[PDB]
Amino acid sequence: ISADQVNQIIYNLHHDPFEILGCHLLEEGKNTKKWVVRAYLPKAEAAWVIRPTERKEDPMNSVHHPNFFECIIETPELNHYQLKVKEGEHEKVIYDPYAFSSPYLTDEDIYLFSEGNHHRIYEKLGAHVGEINGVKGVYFAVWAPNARNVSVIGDFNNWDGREHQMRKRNYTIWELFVPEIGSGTVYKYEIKNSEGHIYEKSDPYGFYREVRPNTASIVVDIDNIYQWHDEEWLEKRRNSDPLKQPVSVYEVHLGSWLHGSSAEKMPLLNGEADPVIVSEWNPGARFLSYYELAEKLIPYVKDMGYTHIELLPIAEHPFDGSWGYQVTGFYSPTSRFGRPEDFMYFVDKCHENGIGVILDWVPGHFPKDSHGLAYFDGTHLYEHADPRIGEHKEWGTLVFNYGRHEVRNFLVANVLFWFDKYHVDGIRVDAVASMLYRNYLRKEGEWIANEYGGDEHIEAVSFIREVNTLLFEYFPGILSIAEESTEWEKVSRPVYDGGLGFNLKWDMGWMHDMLDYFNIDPYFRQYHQNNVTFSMLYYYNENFMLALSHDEIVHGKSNMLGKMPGDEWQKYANVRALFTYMYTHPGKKTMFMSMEFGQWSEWNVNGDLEWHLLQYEPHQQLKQFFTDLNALYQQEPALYTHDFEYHGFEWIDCNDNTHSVVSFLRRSDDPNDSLVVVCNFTPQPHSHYRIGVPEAGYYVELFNSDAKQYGGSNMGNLGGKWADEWSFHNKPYSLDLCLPPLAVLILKLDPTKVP
Ligand SMILES: OC[C@H]1O[C@H](O[C@H]2[C@H](O)[C@@H](O)[C@@H](O[C@H]3[C@H](O)[C@@H](O)[C@@H](O[C@H]4[C@H](O)[C@@H](O)[C@@H](O[C@H]5[C@H](O)[C@@H](O)[C@@H](O[C@H]6[C@H](O)[C@@H](O)[C@@H](O[C@H]7[C@H](O)[C@@H](O)[C@@H](O)O[C@@H]7CO)O[C@@H]6CO)O[C@@H]5CO)O[C@@H]4CO)O[C@@H]3CO)O[C@@H]2CO)[C@H](O)[C@@H](O)[C@@H]1O
Ligand SMILES: OC[C@H]1O[C@H](O[C@H]2[C@H](O)[C@@H](O)[C@@H](O[C@H]3[C@H](O)[C@@H](O)[C@@H](O[C@H]4[C@H](O)[C@@H](O)[C@@H](O)O[C@@H]4CO)O[C@@H]3CO)O[C@@H]2CO)[C@H](O)[C@@H](O)[C@@H]1O
Ligand SMILES: OC[C@H]1O[C@H](O[C@H]2[C@H](O)[C@@H](O)[C@@H](O[C@H]3[C@H](O)[C@@H](O)[C@@H](O[C@H]4[C@H](O)[C@@H](O)[C@@H](O)O[C@@H]4CO)O[C@@H]3CO)O[C@@H]2CO)[C@H](O)[C@@H](O)[C@@H]1O
Ligand SMILES: OC[C@H]1O[C@H](O[C@H]2[C@H](O)[C@@H](O)[C@@H](O[C@H]3[C@H](O)[C@@H](O)[C@@H](O[C@H]4[C@H](O)[C@@H](O)[C@@H](O)O[C@@H]4CO)O[C@@H]3CO)O[C@@H]2CO)[C@H](O)[C@@H](O)[C@@H]1O
Ligand SMILES: OC[C@H]1O[C@H](O[C@H]2[C@H](O)[C@@H](O)[C@@H](O[C@H]3[C@H](O)[C@@H](O)[C@@H](O)O[C@@H]3CO)O[C@@H]2CO)[C@H](O)[C@@H](O)[C@@H]1O
Ligand SMILES: OC[C@H]1O[C@H](O[C@H]2[C@H](O)[C@@H](O)[C@@H](O[C@H]3[C@H](O)[C@@H](O)[C@@H](O)O[C@@H]3CO)O[C@@H]2CO)[C@H](O)[C@@H](O)[C@@H]1O
Ligand SMILES: [Mg+2]
Repeated sequence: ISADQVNQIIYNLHHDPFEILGCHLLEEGKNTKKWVVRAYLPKAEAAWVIRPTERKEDPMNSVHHPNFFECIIETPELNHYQLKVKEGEHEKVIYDPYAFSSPYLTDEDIYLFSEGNHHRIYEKLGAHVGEINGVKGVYFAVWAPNARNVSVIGDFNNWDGREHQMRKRNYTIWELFVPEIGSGTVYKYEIKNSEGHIYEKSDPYGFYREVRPNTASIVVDIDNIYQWHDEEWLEKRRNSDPLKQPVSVYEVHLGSWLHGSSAEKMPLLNGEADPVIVSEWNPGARFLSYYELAEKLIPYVKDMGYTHIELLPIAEHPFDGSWGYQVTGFYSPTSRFGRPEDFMYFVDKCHENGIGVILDWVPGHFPKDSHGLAYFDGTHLYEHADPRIGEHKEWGTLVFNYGRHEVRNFLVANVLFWFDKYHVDGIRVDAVASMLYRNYLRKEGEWIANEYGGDEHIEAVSFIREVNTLLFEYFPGILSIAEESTEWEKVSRPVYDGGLGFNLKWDMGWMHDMLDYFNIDPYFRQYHQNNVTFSMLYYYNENFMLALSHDEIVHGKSNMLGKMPGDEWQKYANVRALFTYMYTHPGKKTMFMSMEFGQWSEWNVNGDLEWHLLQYEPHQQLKQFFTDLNALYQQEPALYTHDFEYHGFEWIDCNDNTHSVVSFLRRSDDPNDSLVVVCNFTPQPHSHYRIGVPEAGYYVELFNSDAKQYGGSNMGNLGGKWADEWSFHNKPYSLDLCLPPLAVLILKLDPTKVP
């Protein structure tokens, strides 16, 4: 380009910067094409064009001005890129602000979508504020290839669509531009199918929705409602390996953590809305907004010391009792708790306080509700038409057709959507088996095999691989967590090694061993020592997340205290011993709200947590316990650097089943960070109990779950102990310990202590 064209951009004289900025074709070769990307990045010294799906990166060069950049790239198609922008010591990675010159669908958009490869389809499908023919308005577009007609109905035409009939393009997508309406417009699509029957649909790609049970979509100007402050958090995430960090997750259902009074409005970020009553049976209570949750949940979690919050599904969902797992509005955060900008604020505030956000994401099915995706255009559009692969009959839901390109694209782009517009740090996918198996909860004769005669749902496996491949490429450093309950291999290994591509998997076997173990009367635990140690046999086949989740404190399973045998003191002691063991055992950590303060009753999604219990000392002490355990977790590298390497763990001894005692080492990069952990899983203390240790010195008591400030009886080693030169458990040195009752000790050699 010429210096005069550059100067016209720099001094804001240019008539249309899209002519020059963004991506433009320079020429066609035989097998490839040559493109230029340009950007004006005031305050950037350097920049790069990332092609994350091709694994390439190209530097940009300054041209005529130090902040005007150009990059020439040869490739057949330049559809998927990002800009990396360096301003002083900081980098950010963004989509090109000049990627799309128009609000309407181009031929390229339609072609990529038809192939299932439009990573940003939600920039053009749904409803967006823009300008067409010189007039400001909203562009609507919806995929519905077998509809006979579609119209936009809404507040602006009194729900009569006759003069807002949409125009069909390439036999596949309906569009319409409506002048002079803007954000806040309430609308649906009125679809006529092949039979002539008329229905009303929420926008599949809608960005906001009325409060359940109403279902009209609402137009949002999603790039102009919130200003973020988390560049530094995002840069740090992109540059780190989250597998080598502490990850302690507080799992939360937003609708039932804490309620407010329905006698007042719900405050929002600079505004307010009517209260959303939690149910007709409990009309005095309302949900808290995302804004109120940012003000109360976030400091509560920060002060507990968790590194992440994991949310049960916040995509829009019509029925409270699904807990979120039956979604019909995939592209909108639930209006139960306010507006999209309120949830953006929530995320931004987590990031400011050093907390990541993991979303439960539900690509596995969707319910039949008629406002939603079902039978969308009068055909089996989103769901497979054959109920043997297209319905989960036991659940009453429909299963997406993962092999259909536009359906795959709906979901692939959806996962990217949450990382792009809402800045989240990970996803967790529930019930992955339900997607992977063609015979899932289906009896003989009621499913069919894949094309090779197997049970593998080939299209689902392929979809899942694509999700994880693209997620990590576009947003490196995130968490992608699977719960998969049948022994499928390599769930949390790279797609290039034959894996499904997650980086963490819930260790469901471990959860069952532990909760079955601690439920057994302590005298009988000697017959079940294997529960304590079995999971370390297959542990290195995946990267495990140790999760004690919501699903384990409902439906008559009891909350944590209630699972435990004995009197009140022993119930608390068992909870502390179990969780000290969970936090010292290899793997990342997840626990669910209410577990951290000893709620007696099961989680009940129609009320909120029993916060009044925190008036009383026992509950306060257990909460302090978790507060201190989380701090210890972040402070001791051997609890997190080598979770997934042999070096990070070794049993010292586990043959004392008779006393239900086990002991082990944790290690990190530095040998002086090594820990010794000793567990006593009966209420019988032991007085001069020897444990081998690998070196001489003074082993400081870092943590003792029987300390009185945790509710314990206060037995212990008085702060530490000198090792003896007394071979034991095949080790040259040994500690002669007091083992407190129903308790775990964590010890660390201080090699600078003087004898
Ligand atoms: O994560 C929470 C928290 O955990 C740790 O802190 C805990 C401790 O783990 C826990 O034991 C306790 O320690 C407090 C203690 O309560 C305070 O009284 C004080 O301890 C004093 C002690 O009072 C002084 O006497 C002095 O101790 C001498 C001791 O008098 C002397 O006899 C000898 O002891 C040896 C003893 O003779 C042996 O028989 C044996 O003793 C065993 C018994 O065999 C056993 O049957 C059972 O009853 O317990 C005895 C204790 O092991 O071995 C003894 C060697 O240990 O030598 C000692 C050497 O001093 O000194 C200390 C002053 O240090 O302070 C301690 C330390 O705080 O409560 C705390 C908190 O609840 C962790 O330290 C902390 O960081 C964490 O926050
Ligand atoms: O109006 C003229 C034509 O209309 C009719 O064809 C329709 C079908 O009824 C629609 O359902 C649709 O079909 C698309 C489909 O939507 C799309 O996903 C893609 O299908 C792929 C699939 O994703 C992939 O997994 C694999 O199985 O291959 C499939 C076939 O390519 O493409 C379909 C075909 O276009 O759209 C058309 C057009 O509206 C009518 O049946 C035609 O005979 C008629 O000419
Ligand atoms: O000198 C004090 C004693 O030190 C050691 O006693 C231990 C027990 O061995 C441990 O099991 C534990 O005791 C728990 C006990 O397991 C539990 O059931 C509960 O018992 C209380 C009960 O809550 C209370 O309401 C009332 O019934 O009295 C019971 C007191 O026994 O709580 C106990 C702890 O408070 O810890 C103690 C103290 O460390 C040692 O083994 C004893 O020989 C010694 O006497
Ligand atoms: O009470 C007086 C005695 O107390 C002390 O003995 C303790 C040990 O210090 C503890 O380590 C433990 O002993 C365990 C041992 O740790 C464990 O490995 C297992 O020992 C098996 C062994 O693994 C196996 O190879 C084989 O050789 O048999 C061993 C004996 O069965 O189980 C042991 C406990 O049964 O607990 C004892 C107390 O029971 C002190 O050291 C004693 O000298 C003292 O008399
Ligand atoms: O104050 C007027 C009115 O506002 C609210 O009703 C709105 C609905 O919540 C909203 O869904 C929409 O209803 C349309 C349906 O979505 C559509 O499928 C079809 O059946 O037409 C409806 C419009 O007639 O609009 C209504 C009206 O704004 C509030 O909930 C009402 O009770 C209230 O009276
Ligand atoms: O080096 C082999 C192995 O050593 C350690 O594994 C021990 C287990 O952790 C422990 O549970 C036990 O395994 C037995 C099971 O408990 C039982 O249910 C059944 O399947 O038999 C198992 C056969 O041993 O003992 C093993 C072997 O010591 C360590 O934890 C591993 O990481 C390590 O690879
Ligand atoms: Mg309540």
